[PDB]
Amino acid sequence: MHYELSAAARAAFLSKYRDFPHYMENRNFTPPKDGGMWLRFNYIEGDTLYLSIDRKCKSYIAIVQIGVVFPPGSGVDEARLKAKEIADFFKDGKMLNVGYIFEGAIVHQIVKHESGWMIPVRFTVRVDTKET
Amino acid sequence: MHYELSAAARAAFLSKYRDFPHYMENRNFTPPKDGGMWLRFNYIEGDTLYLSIDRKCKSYIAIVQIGVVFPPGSGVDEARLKAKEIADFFKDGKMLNVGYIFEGAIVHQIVKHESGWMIPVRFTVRVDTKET
Amino acid sequence: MHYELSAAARAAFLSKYRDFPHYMENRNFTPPKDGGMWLRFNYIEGDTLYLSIDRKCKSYIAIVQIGVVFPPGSGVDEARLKAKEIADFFKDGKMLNVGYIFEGAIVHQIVKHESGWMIPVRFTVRVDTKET
Amino acid sequence: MHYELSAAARAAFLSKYRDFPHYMENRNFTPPKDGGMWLRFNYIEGDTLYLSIDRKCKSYIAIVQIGVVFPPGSGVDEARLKAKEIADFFKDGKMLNVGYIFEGAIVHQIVKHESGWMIPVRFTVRVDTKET
Amino acid sequence: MHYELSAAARAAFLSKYRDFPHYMENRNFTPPKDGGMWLRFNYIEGDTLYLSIDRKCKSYIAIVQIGVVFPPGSGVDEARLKAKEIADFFKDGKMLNVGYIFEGAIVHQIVKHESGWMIPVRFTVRVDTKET
Amino acid sequence: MHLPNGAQIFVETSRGEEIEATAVTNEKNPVATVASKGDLAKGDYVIVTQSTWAKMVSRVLIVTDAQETSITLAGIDTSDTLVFPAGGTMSFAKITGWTEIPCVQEIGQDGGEQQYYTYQCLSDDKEQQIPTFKSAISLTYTFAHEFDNPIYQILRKLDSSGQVTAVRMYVPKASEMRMWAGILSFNDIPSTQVNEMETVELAVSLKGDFTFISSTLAS
Amino acid sequence: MHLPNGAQIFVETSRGEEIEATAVTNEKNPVATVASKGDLAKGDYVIVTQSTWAKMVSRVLIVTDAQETSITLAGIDTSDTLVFPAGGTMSFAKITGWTEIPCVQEIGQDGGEQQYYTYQCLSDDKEQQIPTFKSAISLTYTFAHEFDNPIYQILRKLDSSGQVTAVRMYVPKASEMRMWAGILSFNDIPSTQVNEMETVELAVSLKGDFTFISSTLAS
Amino acid sequence: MHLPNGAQIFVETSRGEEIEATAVTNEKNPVATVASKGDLAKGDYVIVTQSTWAKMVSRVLIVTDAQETSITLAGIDTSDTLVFPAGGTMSFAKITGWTEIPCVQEIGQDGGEQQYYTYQCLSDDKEQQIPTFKSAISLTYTFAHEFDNPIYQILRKLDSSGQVTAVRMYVPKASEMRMWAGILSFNDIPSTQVNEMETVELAVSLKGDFTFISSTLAS
Amino acid sequence: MHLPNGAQIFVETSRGEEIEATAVTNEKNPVATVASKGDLAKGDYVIVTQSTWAKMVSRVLIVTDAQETSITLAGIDTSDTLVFPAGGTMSFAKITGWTEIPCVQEIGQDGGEQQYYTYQCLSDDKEQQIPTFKSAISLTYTFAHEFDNPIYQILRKLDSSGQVTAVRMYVPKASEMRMWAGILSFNDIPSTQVNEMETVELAVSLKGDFTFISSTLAS
Amino acid sequence: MHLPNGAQIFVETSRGEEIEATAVTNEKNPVATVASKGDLAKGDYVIVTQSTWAKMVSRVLIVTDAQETSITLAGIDTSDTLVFPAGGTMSFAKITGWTEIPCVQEIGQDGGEQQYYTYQCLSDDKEQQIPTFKSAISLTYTFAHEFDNPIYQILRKLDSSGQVTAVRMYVPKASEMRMWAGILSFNDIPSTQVNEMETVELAVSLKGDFTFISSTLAS
Amino acid sequence: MHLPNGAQIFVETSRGEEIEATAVTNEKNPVATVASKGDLAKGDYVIVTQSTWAKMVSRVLIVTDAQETSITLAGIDTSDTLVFPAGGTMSFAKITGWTEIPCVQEIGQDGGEQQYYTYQCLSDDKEQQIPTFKSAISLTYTFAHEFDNPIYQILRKLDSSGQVTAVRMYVPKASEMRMWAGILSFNDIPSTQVNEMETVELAVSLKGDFTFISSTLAS
Repeated sequence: MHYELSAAARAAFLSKYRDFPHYMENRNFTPPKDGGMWLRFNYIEGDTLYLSIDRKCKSYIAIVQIGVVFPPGSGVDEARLKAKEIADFFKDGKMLNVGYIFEGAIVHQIVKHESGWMIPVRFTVRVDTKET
Repeated sequence: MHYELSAAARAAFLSKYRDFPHYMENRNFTPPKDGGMWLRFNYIEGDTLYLSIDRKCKSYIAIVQIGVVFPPGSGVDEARLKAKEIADFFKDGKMLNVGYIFEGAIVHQIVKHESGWMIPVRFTVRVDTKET
Repeated sequence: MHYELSAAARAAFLSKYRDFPHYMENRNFTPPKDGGMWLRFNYIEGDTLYLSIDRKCKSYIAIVQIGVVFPPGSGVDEARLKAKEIADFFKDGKMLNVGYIFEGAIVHQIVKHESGWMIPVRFTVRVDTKET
Repeated sequence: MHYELSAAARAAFLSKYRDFPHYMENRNFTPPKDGGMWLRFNYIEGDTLYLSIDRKCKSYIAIVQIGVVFPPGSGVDEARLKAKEIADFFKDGKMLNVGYIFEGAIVHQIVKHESGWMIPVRFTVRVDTKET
Repeated sequence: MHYELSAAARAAFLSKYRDFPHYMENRNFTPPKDGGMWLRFNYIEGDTLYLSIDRKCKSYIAIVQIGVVFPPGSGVDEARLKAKEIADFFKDGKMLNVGYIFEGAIVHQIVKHESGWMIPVRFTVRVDTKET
Repeated sequence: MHLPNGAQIFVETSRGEEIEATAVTNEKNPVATVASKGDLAKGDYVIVTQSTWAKMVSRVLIVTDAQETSITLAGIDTSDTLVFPAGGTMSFAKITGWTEIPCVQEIGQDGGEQQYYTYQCLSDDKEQQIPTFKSAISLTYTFAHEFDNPIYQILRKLDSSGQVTAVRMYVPKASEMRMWAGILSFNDIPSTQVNEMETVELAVSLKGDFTFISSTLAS
Repeated sequence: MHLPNGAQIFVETSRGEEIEATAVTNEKNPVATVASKGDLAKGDYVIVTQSTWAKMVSRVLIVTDAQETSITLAGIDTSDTLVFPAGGTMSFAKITGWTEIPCVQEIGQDGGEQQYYTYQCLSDDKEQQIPTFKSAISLTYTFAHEFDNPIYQILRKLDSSGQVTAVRMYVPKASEMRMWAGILSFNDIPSTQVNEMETVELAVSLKGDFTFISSTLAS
Repeated sequence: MHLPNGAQIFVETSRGEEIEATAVTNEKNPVATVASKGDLAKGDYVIVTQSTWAKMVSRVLIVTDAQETSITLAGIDTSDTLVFPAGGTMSFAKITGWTEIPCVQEIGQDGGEQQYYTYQCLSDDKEQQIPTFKSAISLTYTFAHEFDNPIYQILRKLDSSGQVTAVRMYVPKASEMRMWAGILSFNDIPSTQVNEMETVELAVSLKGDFTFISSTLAS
Repeated sequence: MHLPNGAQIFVETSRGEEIEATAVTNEKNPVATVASKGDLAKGDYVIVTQSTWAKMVSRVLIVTDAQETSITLAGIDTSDTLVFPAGGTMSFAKITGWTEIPCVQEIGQDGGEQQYYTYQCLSDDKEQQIPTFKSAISLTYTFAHEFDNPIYQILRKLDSSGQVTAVRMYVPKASEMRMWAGILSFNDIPSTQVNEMETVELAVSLKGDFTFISSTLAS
Repeated sequence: MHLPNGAQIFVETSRGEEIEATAVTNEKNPVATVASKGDLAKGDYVIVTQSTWAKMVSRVLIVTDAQETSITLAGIDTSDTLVFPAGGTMSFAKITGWTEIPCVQEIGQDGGEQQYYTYQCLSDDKEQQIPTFKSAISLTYTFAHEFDNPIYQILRKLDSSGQVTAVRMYVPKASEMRMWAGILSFNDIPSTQVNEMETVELAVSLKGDFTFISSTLAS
Repeated sequence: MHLPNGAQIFVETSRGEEIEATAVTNEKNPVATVASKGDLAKGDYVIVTQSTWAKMVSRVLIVTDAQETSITLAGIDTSDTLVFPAGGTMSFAKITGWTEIPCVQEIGQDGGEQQYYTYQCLSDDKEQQIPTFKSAISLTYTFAHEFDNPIYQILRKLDSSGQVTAVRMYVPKASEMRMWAGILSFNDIPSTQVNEMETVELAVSLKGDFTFISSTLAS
């Protein structure tokens, strides 16, 4: 099972940030007219581990990426504050309705572009399953 | 014993998915007019291992990759549904008519393009032989 | 706790060198008319370490980079003297108002460009936090 | 003794495949008019190992590669059958008239080009020699 | 002491092949009009080792590379033969005027160009020195 | 099927008045008769200090039901009767408070390898071994060093006294509770090195047996 | 020439009444005379509890044919008569149920290194040795820890009793099936470490010999 | 929760006249009566050479209050009375000066792992252990070798005499400050290698126990 | 100067009737007198079970020439007379068949490091040492585990009997032929691991010495 | 605070006629009375072969000021009087020449680890230890082997004789200069390997103590 | 200061008739008197089997000058008289031939570590040691195994006899000759592995001391 992980992640993210403009996978999205900051949802798939010798208990590991984008020349502190809000919400050990957060709230160095800056935050979800 | 393994993999996949549009090796194939999802078939040649000291008992490993393509702007959960179903059908321990699945049901991260997206499912098949 | 570390480092730096021409992040700035030297401010995010098993005590690492740029055809000794002064001021063990300098006063290789030369000076700041 | 290695490899392969269209090193050869498959011959120089302390008993290792080319749009099963037959002919331990095959009958992954495809088969020969 | 070693190696090769067309270091030479084989001479500098704790006894290493070129479409057997006599002539342990062959008679893989082919032969030479 | 991260440690700090039990029955969930109610309540742990039954001594139990004369303790199975002769009397106190160590770096343990007695009989050839006693279990903890931590005095006096102390460990992911008691030992020499935190170590021996209680049942 | 992936583990849980056999003949496939058919049927495993034949005792066998008076057991060869003297009495029971341990991470074992007796004679100069007995064999299993699982009580009571118990291992790829019986040992100390699964330990001793039978023939 | 970088080491070099205290009481901060203040003042270290109380002997303490007749010490707790029978008399000196070792490269230590006494009784089966005494502690210091350093002869005479000396450690980040005493050992063999510095060895044994006082209290 | 790739291994399976030789002479290729030709022929191997000469006992030899009374043995040199005094009688059987192990994974060996004896004399200072006997030789063989292999019965019966068995090794590359005899040890406990082969163990002791011969001469 | 690269090593090759001294005083720089000036001059090294003072036996010193009757020595401090009792006599020679080893590969030494004595007293519980004697000191040298090196014979006959000899070391970076004496040992079996230089091993023990002086003062 | 690449090894195969020498003097090149010239000539090696002088027993020398009565030996220095007292008689043989081992892979050695005697006296505190005997020397050689190699019988019979054999080694770069005598030991079990050469082991002990002579002087 791998669809349920994405479904649960989308449910949590979308319930927390309904109103805030955001971009989903493979949907034609236009940015806000004023150029205000918007959310970028992304999903990265990791490997699957066969734990036992009978090949019956398995593990699924997935990487979830949230990127915040902001116009150049408008400063960076408010973007950092928003990213901190996201990370604090996505705290360690949270019990997802299908899997659970293996470890969350990691912020990486800013990527700089001449048209608009972006800050990536990244976490990982994990599901352990037993096959019968 | 390499030709037979490829033939068996083709036979199994094709017998499971006769109707649904697919592309095979080195045959001029055109994508569907509607642009809906279709399958890609690939075969990757792994190394061959010499087991003994007298150079008589050998093994053959091969990698089979099936790619699900889908148009941009139409979402990804249908592709993920197809992927989980492919993985469930191609479970570990299934005995093919020439060899057996060494390790199956692996899904890797989606490759993203501006004309159409594709998600791969890769697994491995093995056949062991004794030359007498 | 990452906003406060950047704020403290910026506060210390601009308290020491308010008057001297400088550039700071994400603000449109023009170099001096006469071509004299000026300072550059950069901020690089490190990793965030989970120390304990219960994931309650963490640490944040940051890297501060200050560059001195000088016009071509004007020598190197004055730039070296200024860099030495900066390194002497930013010594190890100094206590900021939020975190502290983990280790400082490092001078690296000159980067050469035919429009103007630059000498970097890099140090690191740290905050150890316990969330209750 | 390195000239005789190439001489013996050419002798064996040529005695096996006199009539099949084939290309040898540094001879101007044109592909068949009808576009049928043809063989490619290459010789690769390996290192020479010093075995003793007095530098008298030496060894020579060489890599031989045979390539099978075929037009696009004509399938791959006949090419794989031909590669299997080549591997069957080149068994490990076969005694050349000047040396012997160290390990043989290896098939690598297909290299693909928009003008035609090629399957490489690679093996190695070795000679141990004594000087007085 | 690196000048005399190069001089002696050059003298040895020149005394062996005075008549045969050859190219030396940094002198304007035009290849033969007929297009027959000609030799290339090259010299490589190695590291110098401090052997003791008082830094008095040292050693000098050098690498000598020679090349055989032949026109396309003329096969490979003559060139391989010529390389064979070169390797036989430059055998291990021969004593030069200032130094000696540390390790010799190596033939490497053929570099291919569409205008003419080249085969390299490489060996190494050594001198041991004590400065008081 | 869980990850042990997020666990927490607590240690006994003070015990109430000794409570004597005159007789206890044997079943899946034992219930005993007490002379008086005392201050007992819902979901507070008790440590048994001495009793007729050898297996049950030095054990941490959780109260299940409380009445004027009937107290119900869960965490131990008493279905077997030959191992638990009838007419036994209990004796236990209660734990008034708990304290929690600051963030703990690693958890280690040693021992537990079962021993075997190897005997060879001349009649046969293949050698067969029989299981034997088990090695002692020692739990050692390492955590950040603090100069003014108030629990240091508690640990010092507990080490000086050598009195048996209860230890609690809670796992959120699997929602169990581990009850055990043993002798505590403390080390107060910092592990001084260069460019990392310095720690002190704490070791817990074992006097009884591990008992696991559901977190919801506990509270 | 097969990969052991996909193997399964089962443990004996309950046995029926003791059944006494009066006599058994010696050949490739032994058959024994029983007073009553009882509950025996096709494809049920049996444990041998005591018999005159020393090599035959402490073994798990499989029934081949069942009648009112004759039971055929396969898995052990009695072709030789000097090692298996005639007129031996037989006594065995029947295993009723089985239980499978959750998914097993690693399987470990030790022993089997045959020891030697080395003797030097003054007449000669070269030294020669003689093979001797074999070391004891122990099997160790590892599997995920779970509190709510029921087999924990079964394992504890088996350890407390020390009674011999049968173990079944089923390998699909080779279509094999291995029988052995021994003493059980259960460790209930979870291995707590950061960011990987915590497991428990199960060990099985050996009292007989491994038997190899066809899974298709057994069922 | 702090970094030990930037710590400093000092060693006692000279003591003053011996000073006797006739009586000291027991509380959080002990107070003693002396015939005269001597040259004592606020916030200077003292070493106790010999006393009635068994454990306080060979200890480094800090004064808190000074008068003509009353002296106040901190660093040791005297809340308990059974470990401190009343009517004890102190005898301590005053460290006049200190010396600072040139910059030191590494600091190492050994020992401290407590031993256990393993006892097995026929009545029970599981084996239990009890704590025992702790191993000796030795501190090893490494610093650059200097031929003309005037500390060398002082260290040589201290090693030759064998007189017990106080060692002082100052940690800036934690605002802590360590005190202890022991016997010094000096090694004058330069460890010569190629292309790095060469060092000598200084080691300190232990006779008391570590004491921690706040730096602001110290000065 | 040859590679051991492609080597094959054979084990004795059956021997013919004992054949007694009454007179054999000593030379490069010894010739012996036999009462009857028997079934002896060209290029058939023989094992000597016992004889008056001590050295050549328990050895594998290959016939060279056959007559109704004279048989030629090659593989051992009997040129020397002091080691091979005259008037020696032979006793050997004929290896009727052979069997070969399935594909063999690795070959290991141990022992053979010659020991030395040290004598130190008071007269001199430098110590000198003297060679002594060499350690015993054991050969261990590894091959993939199987269930249906018919050679298992032969291996188990040979292990149970303890009879001396002949072992043959053929190296195609250099065209030699090694011969030796010893005692067999077999293990049927598969080495279960994850994602590779599982194997069994076979070991051979040594009673004689290696003999080398040309395969062209052998057949 | 210096780097030991570029050092040089010299060894005593010959000593002059023995010189007796009648009396010496004790101070920072000792001055002694001699019967005759002899051949002594500025900056030549001396070795003391026997003397009343036990600490200074087999010591290498340097002359500071030379007169017809008074010789001033530098390198040993004689401030103390109890360890250097008055009325001490000297007996020393003059080192004539010196020889240097060819270019040296590696410099090694071992020993010097101070031992400890641990005693446990029933009155106390913590264990404390007392330092004791130091282990011996041995210095090893490795240098390139040469056939025609004449110093080989000198080392050979010095090893045969076993006489005590002085060795000298000069380090240019720190301007320090080491002198000491001991017994010698030479090895003449080269360590042959493939594609690198070959060396021999020289070792020297320690019989006295190191002496440290300024090289500028020495010359 | 040279590279041992291209070195060669030779071993004695046969010695001539015993040659007796009646008188020899002592100097840097000894000259001896022999009753007859014999077959001796210029540049033929000699091995001494026994003589009055203890040091030079089992030694290999080279002739320098040959006459009808006077022979000259070079390689041993006899300048001293106390260790080589006059009136010594020589007894040596002449090596007729030599054989060279096939291409040798690796050369190894063991022993030579100089033992020490450590004595502690109550008078002092620092411990000092004295040199003592050395460990015995062993040289190990390995080379490609061959079945048809004619020297195998020679090595086997030399090992069986145990007779002391001379060994020569030639180093072209340094133009030297090392010669010595010892006991041979041979191993004939190939080290079989996968994808590399298999070799045997030849080892040699020592009976005398190494001798080094110039190749130009030798021939």
